[PDB]
Amino acid sequence: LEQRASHKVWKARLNAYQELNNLFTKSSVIPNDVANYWLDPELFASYIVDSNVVAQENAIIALHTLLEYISQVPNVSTSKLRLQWIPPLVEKGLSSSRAATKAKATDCIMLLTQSDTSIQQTVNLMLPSLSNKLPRLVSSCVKCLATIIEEFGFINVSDINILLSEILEPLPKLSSHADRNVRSETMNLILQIYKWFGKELLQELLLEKLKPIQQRDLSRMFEKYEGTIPPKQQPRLFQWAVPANAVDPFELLPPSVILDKFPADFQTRISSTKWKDRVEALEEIHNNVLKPVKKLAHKNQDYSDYLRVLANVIQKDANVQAVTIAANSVQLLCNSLRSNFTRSYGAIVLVPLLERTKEKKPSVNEAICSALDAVATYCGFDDCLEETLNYMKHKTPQVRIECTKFLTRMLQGWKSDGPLQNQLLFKLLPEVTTAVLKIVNDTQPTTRNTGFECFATLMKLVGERELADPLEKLDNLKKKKIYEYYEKVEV
Amino acid sequence: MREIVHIQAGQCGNQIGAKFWEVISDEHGIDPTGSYHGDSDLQLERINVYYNVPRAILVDLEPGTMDSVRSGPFGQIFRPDNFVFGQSGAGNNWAKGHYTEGAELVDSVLDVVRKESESCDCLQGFQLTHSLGGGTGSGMGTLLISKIREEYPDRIMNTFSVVPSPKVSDTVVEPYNATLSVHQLVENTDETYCIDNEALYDICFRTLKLTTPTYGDLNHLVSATMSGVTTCLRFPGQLNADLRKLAVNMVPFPRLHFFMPGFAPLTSRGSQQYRALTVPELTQQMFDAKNMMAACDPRHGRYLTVAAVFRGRMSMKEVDEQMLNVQNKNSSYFVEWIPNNVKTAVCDIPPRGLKMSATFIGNSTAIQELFKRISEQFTAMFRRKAFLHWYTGEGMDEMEFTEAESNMNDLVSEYQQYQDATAD
Amino acid sequence: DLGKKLLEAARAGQDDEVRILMANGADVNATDASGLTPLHLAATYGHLEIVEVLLKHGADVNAIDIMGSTPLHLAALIGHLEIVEVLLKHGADVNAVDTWGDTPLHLAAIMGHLEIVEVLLKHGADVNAQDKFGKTAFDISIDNGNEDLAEILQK
Amino acid sequence: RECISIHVGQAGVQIGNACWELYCLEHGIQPDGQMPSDSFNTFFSETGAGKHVPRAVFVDLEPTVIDEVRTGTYRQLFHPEQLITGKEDAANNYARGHYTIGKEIIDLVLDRIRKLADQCTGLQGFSVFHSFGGGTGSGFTSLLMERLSVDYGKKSKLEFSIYPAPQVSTAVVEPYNSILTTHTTLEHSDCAFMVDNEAIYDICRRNLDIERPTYTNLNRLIGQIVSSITASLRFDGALNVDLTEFQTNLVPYPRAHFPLATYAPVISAEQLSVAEITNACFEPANQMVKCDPRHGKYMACCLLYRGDVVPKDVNAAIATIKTKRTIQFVDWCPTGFKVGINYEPPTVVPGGDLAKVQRAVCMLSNTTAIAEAWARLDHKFDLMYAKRAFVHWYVGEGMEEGEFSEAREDMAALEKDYEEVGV
Ligand SMILES: Nc1nc2c(ncn2[C@@H]2O[C@H](COP(=O)(O)OP(=O)(O)OP(=O)(O)O)[C@@H](O)[C@H]2O)c(=O)[nH]1
Ligand SMILES: Nc1nc2c(ncn2[C@@H]2O[C@H](COP(=O)(O)OP(=O)(O)O)[C@@H](O)[C@H]2O)c(=O)[nH]1
Ligand SMILES: [Mg+2]
Ligand SMILES: [Mg+2]
Repeated sequence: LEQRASHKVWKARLNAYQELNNLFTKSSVIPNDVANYWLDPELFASYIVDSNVVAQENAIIALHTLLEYISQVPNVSTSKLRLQWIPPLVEKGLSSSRAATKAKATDCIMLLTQSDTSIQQTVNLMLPSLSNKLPRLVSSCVKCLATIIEEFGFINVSDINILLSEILEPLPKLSSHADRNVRSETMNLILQIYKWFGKELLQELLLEKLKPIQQRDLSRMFEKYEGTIPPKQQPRLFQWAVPANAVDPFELLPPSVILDKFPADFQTRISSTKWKDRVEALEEIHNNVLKPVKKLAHKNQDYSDYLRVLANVIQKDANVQAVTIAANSVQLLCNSLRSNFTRSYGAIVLVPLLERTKEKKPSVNEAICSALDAVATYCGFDDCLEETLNYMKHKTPQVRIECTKFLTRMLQGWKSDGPLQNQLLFKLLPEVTTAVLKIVNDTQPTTRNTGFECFATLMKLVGERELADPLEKLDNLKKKKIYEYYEKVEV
Repeated sequence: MREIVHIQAGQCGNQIGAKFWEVISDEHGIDPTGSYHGDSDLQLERINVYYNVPRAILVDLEPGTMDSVRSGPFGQIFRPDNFVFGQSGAGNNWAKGHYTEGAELVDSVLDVVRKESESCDCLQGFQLTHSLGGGTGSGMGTLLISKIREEYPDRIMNTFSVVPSPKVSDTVVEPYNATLSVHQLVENTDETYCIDNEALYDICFRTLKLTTPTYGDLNHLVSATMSGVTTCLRFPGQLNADLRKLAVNMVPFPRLHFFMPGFAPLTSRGSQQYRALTVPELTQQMFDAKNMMAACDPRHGRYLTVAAVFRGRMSMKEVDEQMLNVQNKNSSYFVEWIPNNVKTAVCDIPPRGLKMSATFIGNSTAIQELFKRISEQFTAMFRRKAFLHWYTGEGMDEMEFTEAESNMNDLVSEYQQYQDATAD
Repeated sequence: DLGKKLLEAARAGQDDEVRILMANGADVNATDASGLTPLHLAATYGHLEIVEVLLKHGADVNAIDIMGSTPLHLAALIGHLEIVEVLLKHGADVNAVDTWGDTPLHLAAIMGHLEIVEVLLKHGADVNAQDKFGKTAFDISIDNGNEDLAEILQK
Repeated sequence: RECISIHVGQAGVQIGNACWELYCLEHGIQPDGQMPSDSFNTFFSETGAGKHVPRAVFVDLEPTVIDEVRTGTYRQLFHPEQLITGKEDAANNYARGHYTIGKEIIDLVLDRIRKLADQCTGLQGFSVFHSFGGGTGSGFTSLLMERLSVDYGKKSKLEFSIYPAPQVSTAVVEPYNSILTTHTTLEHSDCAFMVDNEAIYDICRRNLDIERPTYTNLNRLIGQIVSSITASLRFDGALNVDLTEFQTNLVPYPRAHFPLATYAPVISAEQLSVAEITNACFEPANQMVKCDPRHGKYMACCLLYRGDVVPKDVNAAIATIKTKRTIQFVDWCPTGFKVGINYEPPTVVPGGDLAKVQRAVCMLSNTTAIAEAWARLDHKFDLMYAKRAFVHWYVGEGMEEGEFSEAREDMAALEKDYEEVGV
């Protein structure tokens, strides 16, 4: 059906246009190489001039949704498109006698007009069609010219003078044209030029030459017009136009050095067999040495000897209390020493912390997770994105739900630019999604329910349309749970 | 679903634990040296469940208990490696068993648990015996359970937990310990047999007419109950065959998995009644609250599920009739919204010293009475804040007591809800 | 659904494949979206053998659809004289009314099926029957300049 | 021409044994596979060494039962690759059969089916034997049926379900498991013969004269009635000669594909007429599913006689019942009783409590009164699901709680589908 867009029988072409129109709704914003109806725009230029009125109209509504699927980045190739496309669109789409064939052709031109920086290049291409045999075409494409103006207008136009002359030139003949419609719809185009910089200018250039009855109707039309001589705000904006004092940090404060604080009876106390030795040792350097300070020394201070013994306990120490007071120490370092834990520090405690999410005691999960949040807010997503996934795949039920909740926490604070091709997208479908589904399809409900948020916090970040592929493979029953959180969840 | 790993923790744990191994070693025809001197294949048909030599791990912070087991009758059979014991004791401090001293040892225990599980064709789950008013059996046991729960989440956890009563020890911190332990069991075990010392004393004192029951006297009732409830597991049989199927047909709501066990006939230490009971007599030891190992009145609540195990040669026709009888003649006591909630199974090999016997495992909402008693004693103690510095000193937070208090009360409320529920 | 295949056949007119589908126990009075049985469809498109096949297998000769159309309506509309007499012989409703108030006599008169008009009349058609707008079969001949039909309606 | 049999859970496996025991006696096939003696090769294949192997797969998530197959009388009959076992059973939980445990073995099972289908040239479809209340029987079957509708989608599949009965019931949650499989297996089954274990119990207590029947008692009786239905496929009769014809004759609505089977005569081993046995087909006491067809409309009705039968006696006994009883039919039915005869005598097992009878009959009739059986399950289901009882077991093994409701609605919709046909 791909190459059948040019098949001989009409009803097989009619398919390909519907197939395409689906493709441009249902395919990727970033976009498949299969979406190559940009770098050969001769294709759709052909399709718009289909030798069959029914399969033509279906090609135009495929072009239409294509031509709005392309309001995603980067498609600076809209210059080539207007050249290739609007002459076929004007010549035989606006021309059409068919209600819907015409309406969508105009809408298409609209979307090509706002692809552009201004209106001139589109205007300049569809001007010649005013001089065509068929009246209903000049009847129509003067209406289309007049409403690319009333909704956009002249802005970011290099040489407006040259453009005004070029569109004012035919207006005498158009207003003396035989067809009633060509005339009636030319007075509208006059008004839409007056509506923007009339009437002193138009009476010097064009009012003089028209039938007296005509310039009366134009004046009657200007009274009924209310609103400032140039319109204050345009009813429609272009591409770039639509998107269209620093704050201080308290971190400037002097640093404090804690190496000098430590006691001689520390190393044997933390590496002791008596639990209370270890606890007191940790608890002292925490309450006496870390908790007071508010900024540690960035310059020339190696904590990766101290931090690797916090890990040794957080991972392996059998005393849940000594874990709790250690992960709170780890957090204090990551908090009072922002921008330190680049790799060696962050990575020295990361995989131990993820192992110990196994702990279910509320106070301990509080401390471990909050420390994981510290290492994340100053190293996200350096090592954690990968290793967090690893431990979602882990056998302990608790580490699954907690490390997945971790990805959820991190994903809500995912604000890294950009704007595209970040570490999240490089591994999105390959790893993140394949691993989040393993949570979504877990044996336990409380596990599954964490996946349901962690998938609805994912869609929120990366478009509920991009992930509609594995959404389909999922149960209709799990789907409405996922959607439940999508409606509540924020980043 | 074949092998079961057994654990015993604390003094009580190893006492009723060893007693259990004494009973079912005889029943299966194993001597203290570990050799088969039976005379039937129905004895070695499912010997692989509890034996390899027992698949039993012995645990206590109190090192003395080591010797009290090995110097016992079947003390020689247990694997020397499977003894894991600490230097000091917990001294009735749940926090010492759960957070400080008991936590230091728990790794060594898990190493042995792993070892025994490693060489299992297909593990079923685990089986822990312990007391709840202690420090080790409760604090370290519940910590062991959670530690297994997370290392073996694809397996069943089945406990024989004995409840403290003033009638057996006047230690007033036991309400604390048992409350904290119940806060664990409701979250960490699939099924728990509630052995109430209150009820064991009341049976030895009032029914067996022993003026001063010893532990041995109370332990006799326990070991006989355990062999009874594990009869399905240890011999060939269609119904309630493995641990998971049992729990599936016994536990309708995950938190309400506290069974009120009871069995018949009640005998003394080595006495014989010289007259074997009839099938209708055995059946009429179900509602008979003087046969419940938990101090609760089944009349004061409703049965959610019931498992009956008849042991001995008898009429399967008559047992069916009597059970079908006793259900509908007391129809208001069995929950209506669970149809066919009572299940009966027969084993031809009777227990030691009896021609016939019958064990009555029941998930009765009346069990809330038991948790009421524990909570009121806990609250009376906790409102005056007595002995809290013991627990808090070991790293515990005062908040924990409030949570365990509240969580047990939610457990009581839940039982009360389903008792007052209607099918309509 | 076997009732939907029997509609596809009875409409498009595959006489043989009706027997196949009916030998598989297809619903002779199976309704489509708008309540049209296969007898409706065969009587619309002039498949005489399919009408007689369905009727003798117990097709509702006087079945209506969502708009009150009997098969005799549709046969008299399209002008299938062979089928009209088959339906009437199988107890068809000569003075059936549909949602617009028309009888089969209205439709055969509007479409100029003079031969069918006379058959319906002789089976006791209501010549004075009125539609929604209030017009008889005789009023239609007056309104539509058909003096050949006016004479055939007063016979 | 070939048909493949599949046996899931203890129920399927142990009824399978009884059926293939009885098939081999009816076909003079030996326990070792030999034969001192085609239509019967619909069910059996052939070795180069003159050995006749069943076209069968045995599946259980647990050795014990299938272990007894391959250390028993008929251990030599099956190829060992046909007998498939796991280790952890489903524990009376549809979730474990369908989701947690079933996914670990489904691919091995589907693979071993391909090996039997590759030996076959013109494969017809599948016969499937399984319990309702069992975890394996419910969960794994419904999974296997889903996957067979993919890998063999364009062909038939027939069920032989064991409807649960408190007299032999092993689980409380058997209503749950029944509803859950019947929901997910509804779209994937072309026809399905239910067997109420209560009726089979009742029959064995009354007509076989047994106080407390065993599973052997029930399975033997069941295997006799299964043989009566598959006799047309194994001996090349006139009626029901291939698997499609079961749907043609008995299924006039895809969903309502649950025939009532009635079998006479069941004579203790401690002769009747053609007319007497045909009257017993309209006696509820001899049905396989406990209901009252008098309270329902017949959509179809077949009579499968076998033995010393005169075709004229049949037409007399038919006219007797069509005149002297009021068997109500639906108006959109042929209302004519279809018949077929197979002159070979009903084989029993040497030693069986069931006696050799001269002639026998098995009436297959898609009556709307079988809705009564669905109502009994649905009610038990409702009581427990009203309190969400035992639901945590299922939800904790990979199942969404919603699936309970979606299944219940599909059972409520099926009860309406039975009602509208019969009014
Ligand atoms: N008639 C008959 N019923 C049986 C037989 N075996 C089991 N059943 C019934 O089937 C139901 C479920 O039991 P099973 O089929 O053994 O369960 P399963 O399929 O093995 O599934 P799991 O054991 O849970 O893994 C019970 O209600 C039994 O009464 C049998 O051999 N014959
Ligand atoms: N039935 C029974 N209960 C006991 C036994 N020993 C102690 N208990 C009870 O258990 C509680 C004391 O806990 P214990 O097991 O001795 O402490 P532990 O060694 O730290 O676990 C009290 O409620 C005692 O009544 C025994 O042998 N049998
Ligand atoms: Mg001790
Ligand atoms: Mg089984």
